[PDB]
Amino acid sequence: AIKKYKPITNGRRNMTSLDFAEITKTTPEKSLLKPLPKKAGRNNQGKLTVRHHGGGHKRQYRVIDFKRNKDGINAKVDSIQYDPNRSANIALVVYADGEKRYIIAPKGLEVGQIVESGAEADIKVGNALPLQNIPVGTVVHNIELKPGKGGQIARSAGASAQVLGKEGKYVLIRLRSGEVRMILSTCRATIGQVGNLQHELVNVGKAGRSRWKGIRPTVRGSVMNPNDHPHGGGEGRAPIGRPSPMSPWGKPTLGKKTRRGKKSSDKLIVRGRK
Amino acid sequence: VKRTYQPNKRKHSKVHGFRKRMSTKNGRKVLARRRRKGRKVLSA
Amino acid sequence: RDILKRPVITEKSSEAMAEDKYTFDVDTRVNKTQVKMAVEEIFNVKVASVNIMNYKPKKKRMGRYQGYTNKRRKAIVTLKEGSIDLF
RNA sequence: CUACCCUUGGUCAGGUUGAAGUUCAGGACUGAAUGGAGGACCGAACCGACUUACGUUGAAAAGUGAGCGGAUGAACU
RNA sequence: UGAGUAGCGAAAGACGGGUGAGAAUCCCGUCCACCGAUUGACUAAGGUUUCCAGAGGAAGGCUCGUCCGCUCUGGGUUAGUCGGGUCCUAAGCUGAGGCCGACAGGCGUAGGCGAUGGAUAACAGGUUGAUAUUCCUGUACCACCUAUAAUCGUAUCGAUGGGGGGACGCAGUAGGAUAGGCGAAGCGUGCGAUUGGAUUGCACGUCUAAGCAGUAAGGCGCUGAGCUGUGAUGGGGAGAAGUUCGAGUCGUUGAUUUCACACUGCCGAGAAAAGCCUCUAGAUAGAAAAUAGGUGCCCGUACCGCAAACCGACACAGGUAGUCAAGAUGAGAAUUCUAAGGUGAGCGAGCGAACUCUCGUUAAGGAACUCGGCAAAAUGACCCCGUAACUUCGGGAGAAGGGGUGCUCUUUAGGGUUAACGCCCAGAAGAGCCGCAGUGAAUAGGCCCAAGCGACUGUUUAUCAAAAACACAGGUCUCUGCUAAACCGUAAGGUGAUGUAUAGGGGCUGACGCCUGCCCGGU
RNA sequence: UGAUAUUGAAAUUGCUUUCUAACCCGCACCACUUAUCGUGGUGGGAGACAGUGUCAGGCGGGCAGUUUGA
Repeated sequence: AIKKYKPITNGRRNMTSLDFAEITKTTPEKSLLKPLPKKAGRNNQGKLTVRHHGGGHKRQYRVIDFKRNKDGINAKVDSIQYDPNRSANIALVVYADGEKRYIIAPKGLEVGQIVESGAEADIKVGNALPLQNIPVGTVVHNIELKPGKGGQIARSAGASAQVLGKEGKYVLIRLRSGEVRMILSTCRATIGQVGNLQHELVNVGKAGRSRWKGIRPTVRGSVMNPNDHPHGGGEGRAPIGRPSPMSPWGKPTLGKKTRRGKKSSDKLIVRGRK
Repeated sequence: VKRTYQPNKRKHSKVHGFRKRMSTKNGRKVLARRRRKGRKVLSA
Repeated sequence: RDILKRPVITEKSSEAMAEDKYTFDVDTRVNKTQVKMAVEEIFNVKVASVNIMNYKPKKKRMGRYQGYTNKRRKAIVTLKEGSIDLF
């Protein structure tokens, strides 16, 4: 689980850290990495479009496969490993005929698993099969949207979605957020839940440990001058002073919807987040 | 105290050089304008 | 060929090592292999080695008027057999 | 130059303390070894600029003296 | 004019002998003084001839000048191996077709460029006024070519392709060797004049790359490995002696250097491509053993480089990356004094007025001064004892508060290395000696009792504000189902994110503890 | 947010619903091509909607030009 720290100083006082009894290896397989240069929210114009990024630690992009597209060629989960750029831990599966790949290691796997095109494999943790085969009530993760691109939904740590009823064209899904929406019947999904459930329990403790994951400080609009933020100046500490708290570029930042009004996927949502 | 001009041959020619001027429409206007005036030294 | 310009004779460093090596101001756009060939073709010797050094233009400014001298290649050939005359 | 970022490098005399962890003797927990943690401690380089005197047709369009702060890090370069 | 006035830019100079038309200043010498984790040696950026020699003294040099970083006149830079190119590639830039765009133009794929990184063969000595792994002396190694080659022919050549490898964080130790240092045997020079003495006082105690071996350790009998030992080397250098002779030992200590980002640990999970080794596609038809001879291009190379040569208008107390870094003292690269080595600051001479600046001491008192103990005094190192409230159990805390310290001589365990003696680090205790004072100089915490703010480390107005302001780890509200929301751009195109609701953006509060009451008129 | 052009068929009654060729796909594969660009081809998804053009209404201190007497 997580391990605490005796408060031998200030700064590591109320600080906890994830206890890596799950990471069973300390080196990546060499051939599945790629360089990954940082970008402090700078676009191709060189401008700072997205704030509070930049800095941190070097990374190496583990080439993970979200496709999971094979003939039931079996695999043996050799190693569980650390991925510095996603909340899940990864798993280095070797196929029965000489191939190395990185799966999002779900919770509870050292066994050996099978991509499931049809009614080939079984519903046991680690098998990826279409949504037409997955029976109702399963909690799947790594759900595709468009048939064959790589799963996109339910992909963080400790994330999973329920497979509610179906139609033969669109199986329903209840996402992790309360969203219930339809998904095309031939889009793969992996049985089980994504491990590493402790990831939301960790107190990063000190302001530097937050600053070496790539997060620059976030100033408040109310302590800015009038030309910078709508919450502007004022003598002394002043209240919001407006009928609505505004974002730094002049849009109401509390309670207003930004969901488009003409999207193709509004005939695919049954209920919204709640 | 640290003053504003720290000389650098590479920086000087990569920013104010000839080829950097000729690789633009506006730099070419600058060169044409300095040839028009009669400058002994066109570019930096 | 005529890729030799001027026999350099100086106080010491064109005579104090002149019994074995000869210095010539040469054309400013030539390898040291063309210089080897030109000396073997003009003075009819067999050259052991050859060194080359470029100089800057130095601003001799005389009479209210500025201006640089010329640049120049100073080659220095070391003969194996034979000698160079005229001086 | 200055602000911020990116890619590749470099520098931080010496000393003090002694977390987790483990190892042993007992009996979950104790004690002794071991271990070396930390935007830890003292303190030079280094980087700053709190006080105060001097200077103010200055040595200097922002400095000097004496002290002063951080000095393994959200470091400096 | 102010006015012969302010200044003449941090610092020790003295005398002799010269040169000279002219000397505080220029040269030579002796003494003295200053730096010495640097005022010393070397190099990157930058400058761009300021480098050297002969001549000069109009202007420059904050005075002088016979001098010079100034003037005139002649000279100075040497590379197959050093740094870069004919090798590779990050970031970025550019971009055939392409996408978009009133025009101009923007974005961008294959590609290419682009080191601060990866790969890559040379060392020691000598020499001039000025060069120096470049020239010369000796001994090398790498690439290519020509005539033989021992031995050839599935012998060989392989990719512009597959694979491996290159290939990488941080911290903390222990260790192996070595650089350096230090003390005693061989060396060579001296053996004094002030009392004394000759178990005396000095200075030296060397040497490369490459190639032959073997080798602490390291990872999986294989791979890689600092160092050692032999030659290299009859050589070169060498304190010295008269062109020639000239020693080269032990014992100790030992890095921050190398084995080596090795090994252990940890979490924040730590470049790429090539050279390199292979694999077959495909070429099909030599020699890498060896013998010698030949071949190897372009660019920088001078001088300054903590500075009078760079950036600051100046011969400007400022700024300027890395590199080696000795002795006594010590934890130590601190402090004080010196070494190697280099400098004495480009105005001086008097006299010792008020006043101003920097510094030292002071009777009695001891904050009475004052906006205010501001400033300055005091504490100050190492060892021993002892140490409160409170507390988040970590701390507070070096709390506070005391005591000790110099030298000599006895006696006893000690650590290391070691045949042994011998060195080096260490102590105990006791007997004495001195003084006003014993960490006898330099360096080095003032402490305590309360209260307001902010939890903490951090950041901030380059140049009048460093804080109670900002950040913060934590909290909470809210939008976002992924061509996500938000943002930049008109658009293409991007960031978000090669992420996906334990995620992303935005607003407020600001560790921790106890809580966070009520009203939906209006907006 | 509406009318309209790109913009088609069928049913049932201009509101509705179904289909496929328009249009769209930061979908998959293949070829240019030992390219996450692009173009083309083949499936899938979506489908007359979206997007884009002209017209109109609304919101709009996000930004702009200004007034704020004697």
